[PDB]
Amino acid sequence: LPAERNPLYKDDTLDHTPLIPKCRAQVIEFPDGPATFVRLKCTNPESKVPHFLMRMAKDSSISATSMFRSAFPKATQEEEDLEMRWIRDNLNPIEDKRVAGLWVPPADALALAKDYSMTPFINALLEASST
Repeated sequence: LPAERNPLYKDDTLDHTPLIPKCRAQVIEFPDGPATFVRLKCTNPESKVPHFLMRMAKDSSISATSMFRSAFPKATQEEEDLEMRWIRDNLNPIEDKRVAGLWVPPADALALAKDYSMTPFINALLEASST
């Protein structure tokens, strides 16, 4: 697992609460029906490259793929697949063929957030309302 992690997650001390509001809800129409997502724009303060972390409204599946691509910006395609396939072999990801990436329940998301030094951003995501 990379350790060149994004400087926005330097301090893991931060109180999660100020980040709750800048989460935004967005509905996307799928063939099986509309689905609600909660996003939180996270910006690399040095490169100023932004990324969303997203959470499905129903059952709170958080995209582990987006967490990873936000935590370690200089990651490689192989660095992704190692930590990705490590989640299939060590965590309980969901199986949703209609979305891209790997999505995990809140237990697995709060774990990876300690791995990634970004739990302040994930409780914010898990605690924001989809109205």
